Amino acid sequence: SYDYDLIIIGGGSGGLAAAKEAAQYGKKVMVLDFVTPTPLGTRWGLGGTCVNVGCIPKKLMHQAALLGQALQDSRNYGWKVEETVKHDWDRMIEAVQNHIGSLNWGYRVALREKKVVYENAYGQFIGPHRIKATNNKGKEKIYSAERFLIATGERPRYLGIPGDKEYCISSDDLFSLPYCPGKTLVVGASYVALECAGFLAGIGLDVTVMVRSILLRGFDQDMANKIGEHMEEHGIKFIRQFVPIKVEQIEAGTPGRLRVVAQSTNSEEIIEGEYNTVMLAIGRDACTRKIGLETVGVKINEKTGKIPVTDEEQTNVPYIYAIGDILEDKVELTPVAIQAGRLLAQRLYAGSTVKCDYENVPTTVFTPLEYGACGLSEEKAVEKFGEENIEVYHSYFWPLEWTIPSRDNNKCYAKIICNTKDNERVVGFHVLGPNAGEVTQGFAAALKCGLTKKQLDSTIGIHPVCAEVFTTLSVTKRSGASIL
Amino acid sequence: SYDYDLIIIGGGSGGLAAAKEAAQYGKKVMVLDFVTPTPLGTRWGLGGTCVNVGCIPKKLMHQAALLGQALQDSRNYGWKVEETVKHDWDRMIEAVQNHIGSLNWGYRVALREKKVVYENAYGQFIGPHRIKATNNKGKEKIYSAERFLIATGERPRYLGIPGDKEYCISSDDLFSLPYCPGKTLVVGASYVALECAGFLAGIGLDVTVMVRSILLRGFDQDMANKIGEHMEEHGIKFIRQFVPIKVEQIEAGTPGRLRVVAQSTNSEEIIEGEYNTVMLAIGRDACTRKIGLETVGVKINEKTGKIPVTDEEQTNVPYIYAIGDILEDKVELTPVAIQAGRLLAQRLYAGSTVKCDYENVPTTVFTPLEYGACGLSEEKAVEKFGEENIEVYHSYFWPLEWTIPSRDNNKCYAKIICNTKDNERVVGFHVLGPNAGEVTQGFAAALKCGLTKKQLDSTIGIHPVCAEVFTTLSVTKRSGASILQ
Ligand SMILES: Cc1cc2nc3c(=O)[nH]c(=O)nc-3n(C[C@H](O)[C@H](O)[C@H](O)COP(=O)(O)OP(=O)(O)OC[C@H]3O[C@@H](n4cnc5c(N)ncnc54)[C@H](O)[C@@H]3O)c2cc1C
Ligand SMILES: Cc1cc2nc3c(=O)[nH]c(=O)nc-3n(C[C@H](O)[C@H](O)[C@H](O)COP(=O)(O)OP(=O)(O)OC[C@H]3O[C@@H](n4cnc5c(N)ncnc54)[C@H](O)[C@@H]3O)c2cc1C
Ligand SMILES: NC(=O)c1ccc[n+]([C@@H]2O[C@H](COP(=O)([O-])OP(=O)(O)OC[C@H]3O[C@@H](n4cnc5c(N)ncnc54)[C@H](OP(=O)(O)O)[C@@H]3O)[C@@H](O)[C@H]2O)c1
Ligand SMILES: NC(=O)c1ccc[n+]([C@@H]2O[C@H](COP(=O)([O-])OP(=O)(O)OC[C@H]3O[C@@H](n4cnc5c(N)ncnc54)[C@H](OP(=O)(O)O)[C@@H]3O)[C@@H](O)[C@H]2O)c1
Repeated sequence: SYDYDLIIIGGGSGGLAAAKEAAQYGKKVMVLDFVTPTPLGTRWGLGGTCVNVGCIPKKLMHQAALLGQALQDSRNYGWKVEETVKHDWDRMIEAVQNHIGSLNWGYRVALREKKVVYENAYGQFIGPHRIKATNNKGKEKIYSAERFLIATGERPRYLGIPGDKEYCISSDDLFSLPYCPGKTLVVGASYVALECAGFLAGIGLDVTVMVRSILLRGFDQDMANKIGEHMEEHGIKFIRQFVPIKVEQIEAGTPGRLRVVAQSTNSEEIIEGEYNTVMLAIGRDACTRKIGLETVGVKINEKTGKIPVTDEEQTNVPYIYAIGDILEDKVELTPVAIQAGRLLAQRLYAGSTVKCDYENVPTTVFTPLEYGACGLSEEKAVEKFGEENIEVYHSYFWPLEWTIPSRDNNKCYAKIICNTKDNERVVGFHVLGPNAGEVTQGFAAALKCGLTKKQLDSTIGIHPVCAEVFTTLSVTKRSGASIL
Repeated sequence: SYDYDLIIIGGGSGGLAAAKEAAQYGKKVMVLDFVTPTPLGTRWGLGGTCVNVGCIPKKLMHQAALLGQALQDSRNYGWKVEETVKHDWDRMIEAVQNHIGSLNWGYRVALREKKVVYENAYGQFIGPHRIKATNNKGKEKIYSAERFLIATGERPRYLGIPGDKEYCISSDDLFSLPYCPGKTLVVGASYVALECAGFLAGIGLDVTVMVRSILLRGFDQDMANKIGEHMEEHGIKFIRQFVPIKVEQIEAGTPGRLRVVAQSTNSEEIIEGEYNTVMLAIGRDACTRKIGLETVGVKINEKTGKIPVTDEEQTNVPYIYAIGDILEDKVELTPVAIQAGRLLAQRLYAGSTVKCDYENVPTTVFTPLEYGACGLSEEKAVEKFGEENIEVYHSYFWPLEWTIPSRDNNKCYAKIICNTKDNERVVGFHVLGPNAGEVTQGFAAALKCGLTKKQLDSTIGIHPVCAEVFTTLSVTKRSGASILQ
C-alpha cells in the first residue's frame, strides 16, 4: 500500500535518532530535512539545530574561551607564556565549520548506510497519510506513508521592530559569522544570551547584555543571580530593565556600526548605543505553522505553536507522532529528543513498552562559570511541598586548580534541595562550577534511584575533585550559619 | 581522671578529621603529629600525606601538565600561541609549596579554634592509657586519656638495594624537589608510579617506567592495560618485567647522573641505564611498628603491619581505636579516612550509630588520561557472580573538545558491569577520560541507591558532555559487536 512505513519531517536530533532506530527493524523510512535560510542568507547541512547552530558550535566556542583562561592560568603553574595572547575569530570559525561539515557528512553517510532515504526538501501535509515535498529548485513530489513523525524543531524568534531582520543576527548566524563581531549587544537573558555573551567576552570582545526583566526565568534565581554576578565581575556589561525599540545602520561593513534605541520596561526613559553587532536571543518559535497540519487534522496549541501529545508521543491523529522541541510541556534538549525518537521507534516496531521519562532531566548552562542542574529549583520545591518540608543544604567551594593562579575563591556553589516529609529525598540538585555537566550526569542517575540525603552522606567523595563537595554537605539554609 | 578524653596519634587526614569532630562535642582532645624526615632529609608541616606529599601536590602537578596540553590545544581554537612553550620547574614547585604552607597554617588555626591541643611531637604507648611524646629536641612528656585513636598513616617503601636510600627520591621528596628532575626512571606500576610518571612527562621530561609484573594490580586489567597504552602512545617509555638491583652515582649534582642496573623477572638478563633521577614508587609501609603497641596490647598483623579492627574502628584493646591507611582490608583513601574519623567521634560522643561503609568506595587514578572507578572490576565480578551472569556494556567516546585539536579519537572508554541475576544491577563502573573524578562521583552515589541498567537507560544524558556516554550504552562485550567511532 503506502510508499513508506514511516516519514520523518525534520532531520535533526529527534528525527535522525528515530530514522536510524526505525531502519534497524527493517522498516522503509524516509527523512525529510530542509533548512530555510536566515534573513541574512545563512543556511547549513543535515543535522538540525544542535549540529549546525546549537550545542556543538556553542560548546566548541565555550572551550575556545576556557582555553583562553587556561593560557592565563598556565603562568603561575610554570609555563612561560606571555601575559596577553591574541585570539583569531576567523581561524576559530573555520575550525568549528570544518567540524560541523564533518558531522553533516557523517549524518548523510549514516543514513545511506542504514538504508534510509534522505530528501533535501521541505515537507508539508496535503491530506490524510500524504505529503508534498519541495526541493530547493521548487520541484515537487508527493509521498504517502503508514505513519508520520513530526520533528521540525524551532528557530530564533524576532522582535518585530525597525532594523531587526535587516541588521541583527541571531544564533543561526553567529556560529558562522564571516568576520569578527566586534563590540556586541546581545538582547535576551536566558540560555542563549548568557552562553553566547559568555564566550564572546572570553575570546576578548566588548559584550553588553540587555535584560528585559530577570535572568534565566524558570531556573532557580539564587543560582541565576550568581551566574549573573560572575559574568559582571568578569567583563560582561549589563543594561537592566530595557528593551530595544529600533536598530539603525550608522554604516555598513565587516562589521559596520549600528545604533540601538531602547526603552525602560517601567519608565518612558529612552537610551541609545553604538555597537558593531547586535545579536538577538529572545526565544525560539516552533516550526509547526507551515507544514499543513490542518490538511490532516493535527491539533496544536495555536497560542504557543507546540504540539500536545500523549505520553507516547502520539498526537490527536493516531498515525502521526511528534518529538523534540515542538512538544508542549516537555523538555527542549537534544538528548531528550534522541531518547523520544529511539523509544518511539522501539514501541512501534520492536514491541517495547518503555516510554520516554521527561521527569528530572538534567541540563547544564554553559556560561563562563557553568551551571548544572537536575530536579527542582528551590522556589519550585517550596511551592510543591511547602517551605516547612524543604531542607536546603549548600556550600561554596574552591577548585584546587584555582589556588595556584589565585583566582575566584568562593565563587563556585553547590546546593541540594531535600524533602523532609519524604526521608529527605533529594528533589533538586544544583551546581555552579567547572565541568558542571560532568559533575551533574551521575547525580541525575542517582535522583532516578531515589537518592536520599542519608544515602548521599554515606557515599565517600573522591579527593581532590569538585564533585566531592556534595558528599559532605552539613550547613542548611534554615540554620542561618555562614558557608563563606 | 585522665589528662584527655582522647589522644590522637597522627595529625593527617583521619586524625585531624576525628579531632575536629570530637572537639565539636566539647571533649578535651589532643593530637600528636610529627614528621620524621626522609633519608635525604625532607620534612614538612601539619596536614599529613595528602596535604604535603599526596593528593594535593599530586593533583596540582597533574594540572600543570593538563595546562601544557591546553596550551597546545589552544592554537586550533584560534589563540596565537607558540608551537612550543617552555616550563619552569622552580616556579611550579615554589607555587605548590606556597599553597601547602597555607594549608599547614590553616590546619593549625583550625585546631586552635576548636580548642584542640596540638603537640608537634612523636607519640608512642608506654603502658595502659599512657603515652610518651617526644618533640624535636628530645624533650619528652607523658600523657594519659580515657581513649586513644591511632591514625599514623604510612610512608614510602624502599627496595633495599644498593643506592636506594642514598640516591633515589620517593613521593615524599618529589613534591618539594629543589631542582628539575631531568631524565627520570620511575620504578613501580600503580597509583603513584603512573600518576607521577604521567605528570613529569606532561611538563616535558624524558620519563621511563620500569614494571615488575602488571600495571595497577587489583584494578580492572582491561582498564589498566589501556591506561598503559595511552601513556606509551603519549611519550612515556616502559621497560617490562625488570626490577632494579643497583643504583649508583655516576656523578652528584642538581640533578646528577645515576646508573641503574636491573634484571629480568623471568630470565638472567641484566640491563643498565643512565638517568638524572630515579623515583621509587613501590609501595608504602604502615607506621604501626614503633608506637609501643606491645606495652598496651594492641594486636596487629605482623606480616603486613595493618591493624585489624571492628566494624566500628575498634582494635583488640577496647579503648584503643584506629582509622586510615593502617587499617587492614579497608580503603586506603583520604575521603575514607575522613569519613571514619568523623563518624567514629559521632558514635563515641554524639550517640550516632552509623558505621563507615567501606563497600563500593570510588576512586580515580589521575594518569594523563584519567581513570575513575567504583565497584567491581570485570574479573572480580565474573568470579563473584559467574561469567554466565555478567553482562558488560561498553563504549569508546571522543570528547567534543578534542575534535578541533584533532587528537586522540577512540581513546576514552566507558564500561559498566551488570549482574543479570539481580535486575542487571550496576555492580561496576569504569571510565577512562577527562575529568573522570567529576564523572565518577555522582555515579558512585547512584550505586549506593542500587542503580540498575534499566534505571540508567531511563536517565537522560546532558549534551554535549563526556559523562552522557553512560546514558546510552547498548553494546555488550558478549555480543561481539564493534564499538569503534
Ligand atoms: C544556540 C543553541 C544552543 C543549544 N545548546 C544545547 C546544549 O548544549 N545541549 C542540549 O542538550 N541542547 C541544546 N540546544 C537545544 C537543541 O538544539 C534542541 O533541543 C535540539 O536541536 C532539538 O532537536 P529537534 O529534532 O527537536 O529539532 P532540530 O534539531 O532543530 O531538528 C529540526 C530540523 O527539522 C528541519 N525542518 C523544519 N521544518 C521542516 C520541514 N517543513 N521540512 C523539512 N525539514 C524541516 C529544520 O530545518 C531542522 O534541521 C541548543 C539550542 C540552541 C539554539
Ligand atoms: C603520592 C600520593 C598521592 C595520593 N593521592 C591521593 C588522592 O588523590 N586521593 C586520595 O583519596 N588519596 C590519596 N592518597 C592516599 C592518602 O594520602 C591517604 O589515604 C591518607 O593521607 C591517609 O590519611 P591518614 O590519616 O590515614 O594517614 P596520614 O594522612 O598519612 O596522616 C598520618 C600522620 O601521622 C604522622 N605520624 C606517624 N606516626 C606518628 C607518631 N608516632 N607520632 C606523631 N605523628 C605521627 C605522620 O607523619 C603523618 O603526618 C595519596 C597518597 C600518596 C602517597
Ligand atoms: N546549554 C543548553 O542546554 C542550551 C543552551 C542554549 C539554548 N538551549 C535551548 O534553546 C531554548 C531557547 O533559548 P532562548 O534563550 O533563546 O530563549 P528562552 O529560554 O525562551 O528565553 C527567552 C529570553 O529572552 C527574554 N526576552 C523575551 N522576549 C524579549 C524581548 N522582546 N525583549 C527582551 N528580552 C526578551 C526573556 O526574558 P523574560 O524573563 O523577560 O521573559 C528570556 O531572557 C532553550 O529554552 C533550550 O531549550 C539549551
Ligand atoms: N589517586 C589516588 O587515590 C591515589 C594515588 C596514589 C597513591 N594512593 C594510595 O597510596 C597507596 C600506595 O601506592 P603505591 O602505588 O606506592 O603502591 P601499591 O598500590 O602497593 O602498588 C605497588 C606497585 O609497586 C610494584 N612493586 C612492588 N615491589 C616492587 C619491587 N621490589 N620492584 C619493582 N616494583 C615493585 C608493584 O608491582 P607488583 O604487581 O609486582 O606488586 C606495584 O605496581 C595506594 O594503594 C593508595 O592507597 C592513592
